[PDB]
Amino acid sequence: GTGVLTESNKKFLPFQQFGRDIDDTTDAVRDPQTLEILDITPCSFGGVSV
Amino acid sequence: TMSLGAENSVAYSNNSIAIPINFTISVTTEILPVSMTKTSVDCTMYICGD
Ligand SMILES: *[C@@H]1O[C@H](CO)[C@@H](O[C@@H]2O[C@H](CO)[C@@H](O)[C@H](O)[C@H]2NC(C)=O)[C@H](O)[C@H]1NC(C)=O
Repeated sequence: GTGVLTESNKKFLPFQQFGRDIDDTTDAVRDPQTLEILDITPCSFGGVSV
Repeated sequence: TMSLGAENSVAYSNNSIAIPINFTISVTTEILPVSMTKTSVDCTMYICGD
């Protein structure tokens, strides 16, 4: 994926590896080396108007 | 089978009139939609993305 990774308050169960939004969209992950949960938020985008 | 309403023979005759002796001031609420959420979607990032 591609995003702004950040620390999070989410508590996955011991077997869970990814977290999903209502719209399927993956919104958190567990780091496989140190077992912290990271939020994923999208890199900033939008129209440019003159 | 549904009932359309209570039946009523209006008390008509060629020299009878009903006049109201009294009134009620009624307040009625009408709701009307005026706008949508102003969504806009990037076609390249939706279809392809990165
Ligand atoms: C993967 O390896 C790392 C590195 O050994 C483990 O993290 C800790 O690393 C520190 C040193 O920086 C040690 O003092 C700790 O004993 C390590 N373990 C813990 C539990 O803190 C990491 O745990 C390993 N991950 C897995 C899933 O095996």
